[PDB]
Amino acid sequence: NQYDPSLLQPVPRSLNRNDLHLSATLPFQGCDIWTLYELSWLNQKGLPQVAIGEVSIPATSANLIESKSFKLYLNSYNQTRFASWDEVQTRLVHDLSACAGETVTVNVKSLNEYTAEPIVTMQGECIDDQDIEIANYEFDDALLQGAAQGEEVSEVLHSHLLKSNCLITNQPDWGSVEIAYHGAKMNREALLRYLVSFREHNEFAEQCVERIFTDIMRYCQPQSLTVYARYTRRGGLDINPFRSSHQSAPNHNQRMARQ
Amino acid sequence: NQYDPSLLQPVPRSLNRNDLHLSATLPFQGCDIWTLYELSWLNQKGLPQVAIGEVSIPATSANLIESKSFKLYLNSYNQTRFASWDEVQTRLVHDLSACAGETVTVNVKSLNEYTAEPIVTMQGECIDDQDIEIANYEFDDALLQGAAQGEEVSEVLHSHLLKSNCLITNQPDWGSVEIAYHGAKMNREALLRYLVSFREHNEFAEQCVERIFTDIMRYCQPQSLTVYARYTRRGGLDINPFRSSHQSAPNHNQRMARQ
Ligand SMILES: NCc1c[nH]c2nc(N)[nH]c(=O)c12
Ligand SMILES: NCc1c[nH]c2nc(N)[nH]c(=O)c12
Ligand SMILES: [Mg+2]
Repeated sequence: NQYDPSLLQPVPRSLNRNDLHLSATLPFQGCDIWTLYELSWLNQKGLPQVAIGEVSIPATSANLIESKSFKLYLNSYNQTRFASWDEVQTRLVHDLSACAGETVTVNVKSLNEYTAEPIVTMQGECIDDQDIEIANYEFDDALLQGAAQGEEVSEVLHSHLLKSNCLITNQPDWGSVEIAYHGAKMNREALLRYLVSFREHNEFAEQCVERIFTDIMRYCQPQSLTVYARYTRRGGLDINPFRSSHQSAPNHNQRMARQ
Repeated sequence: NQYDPSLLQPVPRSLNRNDLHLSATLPFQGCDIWTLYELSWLNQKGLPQVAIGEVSIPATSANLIESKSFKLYLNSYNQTRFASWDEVQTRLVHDLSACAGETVTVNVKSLNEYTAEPIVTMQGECIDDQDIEIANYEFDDALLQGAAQGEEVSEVLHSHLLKSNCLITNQPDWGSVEIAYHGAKMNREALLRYLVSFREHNEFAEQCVERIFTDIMRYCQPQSLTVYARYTRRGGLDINPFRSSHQSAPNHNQRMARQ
């Protein structure tokens, strides 16, 4: 099958935001950063081209794009001849923006642009090295009750232990998550227990990040908050949702060890 | 949801090797290097652990391991408590060795072992920048007929345009491939056309590398030859087959841009 934009499947963001009981105006801003590791098409003479794509979809877009549909759409490029890389980038912007309902940004980069680029970790302190027992992996937002009793602080925490189950497919999704806030100091055991409680929970990556943001806001009430997760790819695409009370986007899209 | 070695499914190497008209005495040595990006289990107190696994399966093993079955086997670790990282490595060596039919090597690495490690490209000259026209996409080993008529050389060539199809999932596989040899200098156009002709060919990653090796050996007759391909992951697992006249293992196992 060749180029087929009808393969793209929008999902309205409002569907799941409903269960978060979000007020008239969003309590966050941000974007979903996608990495497209398997971009490939043919040039006009039929010779294959390969590239990596970077896409930023605004959190305010009416729709997110369902990932399997995004994969199938990209595969439709594989046997299609295009006269230039410019055309490919242009079509991606057009088709993904039409699906999402808002202008998305797309970078199409040749593979040489990645030579010597680093694997990165996240900022601040890892909270994973704790001596606690966990036996109940059922989702429980109430694990955050009274979690922020401490002195007013600014800190950045991260964990590599985020896992949830894919809403449509049950297959596990693996991620790291970075939480930066200014407010009463958060209890790290409670936070890790809460994050681990996603382990047998069904939702999309974007929706998990919004749930973490909204739960921390309601239970811990920081003055400012950013939640950023980076998930490992499925079908050649990864999703990196960023949500913040005050920030727009992360500084870069550098990959982590499992990505 | 517990640890289950019965999920592993072997596939005999003999199926495709018989199709290549090879004897039990191989014309190559080497190994299949796998990267397990999503290795995760529970510690003795039920707290999730995450790691990256690096596995080497000897090319002399009776069997390769089917990738989906390998993924499902690894998933069975996700909700299983293990006493230590050493127990995990031991179980992996035991089960994977049993399935392959020969001792496999396993390294279980913490994610911090990858921090600030650079993405690499392949060695030598990239052959992809050619202004040629491709008229069909049918596999054709005869594209190598008379491809080695240059002076005696030792050189390393590579391409990022290797693609084949995975029949059992109906999904493309994407690879880069590095070819190092001592023999009559190879025609770059013939080599590139040959590799491009895999684009709609069904075979496993390991099998494609053996086909490339044996085709180059019979059509180009180098005195010595090494073929190393690095494929993008599927299901959290990537395969990197290495086959060589004289070398037992590749010089590195570092990830490339699309991996
Ligand atoms: N997690 C499973 C999943 C399936 N399709 C998806 N599409 C998007 N955008 N995000 C997701 O997390 C998923
Ligand atoms: N390429 C498709 C595929 C499916 N399962 C596989 N298992 C192995 N070991 N190699 C492969 O290439 C595949
Ligand atoms: Mg290293």
